[PDB]
Amino acid sequence: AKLHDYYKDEVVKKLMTEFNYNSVMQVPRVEKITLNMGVGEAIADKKLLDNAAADLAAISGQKPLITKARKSVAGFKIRQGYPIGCKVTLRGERMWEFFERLITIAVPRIRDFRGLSAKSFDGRGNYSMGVREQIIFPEIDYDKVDRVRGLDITITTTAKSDEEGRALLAAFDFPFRK
Amino acid sequence: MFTINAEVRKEQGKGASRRLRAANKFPAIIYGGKEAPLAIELDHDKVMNMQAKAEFYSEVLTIVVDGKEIKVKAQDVQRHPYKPKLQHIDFVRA
Amino acid sequence: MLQPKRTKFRKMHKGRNRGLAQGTDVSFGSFGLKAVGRGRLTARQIEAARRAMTRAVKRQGKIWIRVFPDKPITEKPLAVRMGKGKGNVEYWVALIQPGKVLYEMDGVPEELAREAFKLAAAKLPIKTTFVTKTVM
Amino acid sequence: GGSTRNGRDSEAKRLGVKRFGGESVLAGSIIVRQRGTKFHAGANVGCGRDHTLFAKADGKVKFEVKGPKNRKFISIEAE
Amino acid sequence: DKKSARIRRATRARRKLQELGATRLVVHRTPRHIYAQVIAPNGSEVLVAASTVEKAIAEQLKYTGNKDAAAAVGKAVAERALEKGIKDVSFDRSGFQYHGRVQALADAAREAGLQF
RNA sequence: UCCUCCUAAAGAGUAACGGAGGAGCACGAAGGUUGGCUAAUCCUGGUCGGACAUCAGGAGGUUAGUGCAAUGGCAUAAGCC
RNA sequence: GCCUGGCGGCCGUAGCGCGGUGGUCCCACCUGACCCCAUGCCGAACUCAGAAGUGAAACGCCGUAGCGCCGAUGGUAGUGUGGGGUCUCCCCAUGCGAGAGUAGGGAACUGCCAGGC
Repeated sequence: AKLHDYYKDEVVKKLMTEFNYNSVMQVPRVEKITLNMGVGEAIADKKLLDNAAADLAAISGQKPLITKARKSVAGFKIRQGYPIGCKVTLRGERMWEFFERLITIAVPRIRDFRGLSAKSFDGRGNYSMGVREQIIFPEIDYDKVDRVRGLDITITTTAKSDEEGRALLAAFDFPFRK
Repeated sequence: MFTINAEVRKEQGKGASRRLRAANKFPAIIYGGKEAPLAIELDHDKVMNMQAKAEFYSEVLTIVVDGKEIKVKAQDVQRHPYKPKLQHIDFVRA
Repeated sequence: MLQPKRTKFRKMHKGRNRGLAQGTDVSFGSFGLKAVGRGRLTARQIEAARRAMTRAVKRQGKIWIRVFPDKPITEKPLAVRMGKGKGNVEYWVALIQPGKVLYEMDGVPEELAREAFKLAAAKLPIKTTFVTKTVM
Repeated sequence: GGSTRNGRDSEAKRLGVKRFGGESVLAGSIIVRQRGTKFHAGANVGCGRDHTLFAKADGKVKFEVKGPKNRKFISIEAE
Repeated sequence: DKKSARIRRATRARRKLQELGATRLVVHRTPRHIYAQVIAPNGSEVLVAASTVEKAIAEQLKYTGNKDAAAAVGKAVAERALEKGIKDVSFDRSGFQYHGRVQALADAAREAGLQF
């Protein structure tokens, strides 16, 4: 876990060190990233969705959930039981193993962050990546892939200010504004 | 620096208070100063004519009671619900 | 005039009041008017007395009410014949006590108490007295 | 607007007052709604249903005013 | 702090145990220490106690939070109560789950002579 | 005929077409019990989504929920699983 | 004496604001996760194994009489019984007496057990 080694050395080591500051138990942290994938509207096929969901779950500690709608009646041509996502939320070891291919080789499919002007306002450094499709994460059986499902992915820190997340997340090469 | 004479009240509570409010006198008190709370009776209209100047409520004044001279300062007041007249007043020892 | 808006209730007790309330003190203006009598005051009396006082100041400032009735009284003719429950609202009523302020002002005239409040007050069911803010 | 129907059944009011006990049954007062004003403590139980101050053991009531904030207790102790 | 579900669970026991009267086992644990104390039938005195801070059982340990030491507190509180002639004690787990070190304390205390 | 509150009095009773609302059932589950959990609302932010379908975070609340009258209960949940 | 933990008692003197303060001890973060155990998925929760890191968050104590909170004496509101009147109010006799504020109080007190100095 070569990235987790660096994350415990150089990352945020100098935070407040140009000020009257010595505290060791106050550094910002991450452990989890919020995840979701486009399941569509098909429920009676199953066999095409299940295959592509398993290819995403193969890099996560989770299995895809069935889910339900929050709003369905009088507005969307559905009722309460409608399956609306799958989660597959990424946490712990597989996050620092995902960050081991992120910015090192998982770069050539995502759209470069030009025109970005994004902010954070809750003291936890909440930021969404806006990548909109799954990035064909190149682990071992990814050459067969030329068709991709829609994706939603958003990170949050263990911190007191969004200014601490602004120091921590810069190690993953996210501009905040461009 | 006002100086007024007072008497120590012989009787207290609603019935004695309404007996003291007979247009000649009215009730007052002197308390604090590490000494006991003293219940006194003051002239209804001569003291009214003296309190017509803000020093009565803003500067130290003298009360003579039991032949003893006390230095006091103003603290609180009660007045009639539609008349300017005095119903009861508080002093603290200076 | 003088009506509350969108009330939860309209049927209320007439009953009796102690007529003492609390010692005179002003809130909205530097000058006011005290009732000096006791009893009840109607919305038509409050407006008839306001209509005289606004001319006693000619066109100066605004006179603020310190009595607002919020209680409706019903009236019904003996032509239905009767006993068929209370009728429609006829007047709105407020409580008055000798220390009660009726009106307050700050934008007062320069001839105050040679016109208005102490003099030129009219249409009132009792005689009133003029009052000040006071500093003691 | 007439009549009104109003109801006419029960009073659901206190009975068990001052220092009290119960020879074979201790029940206190049998009152509706009360579950959050005064609470049972010791051998006594309720808070169904039941509306009662029933006791599972032998002892007598003294009433308590002391407790956390708004709580006051209908304490029962043996002699 | 972070324990508003554990106090929700514990408050149920405080309430239901005061309707029951008699004794309580008052079991508690931290990642460093294990504690148990038998509250007497009055609900307000300690009759017997055991913990991994008492040097009669806690000095011969390699870690004061271990399950074999939670079982040693179970053994100790049981034999101390067995010397005082006590039974039918109500198991007060202080809002925790009945598993692991709390359940090993129960299994060891049951065998060592506590009822429960 | 049945149910509740106020007028109604620092016990109860207690009159006025005085002031105002409900019932003449329904749930085999919405019963039982053990285990886990608990709202509203606003703001921020992001694909497949036409204007709006995602839920994560903060701000914050026992100001959500319960077969229905009003009264009162209820998170120790009778609320959600 | 002092420091802490549990059950708590009392429950605002136990609150708020702002500052100070502890890691021998206990306490929390913390450091990991086979097995028993757990997940409409997951060591997230629940749960286990422990000491490399820290006194931050969390936990506990305390200065501070500024506000809350408690509130004497005097007076007020009201009121039990009695006599009258100028009558749903007033006057008198005789007792009770808030609510608010003041001065004063007050930044608690404590039962059982256990660890620590």
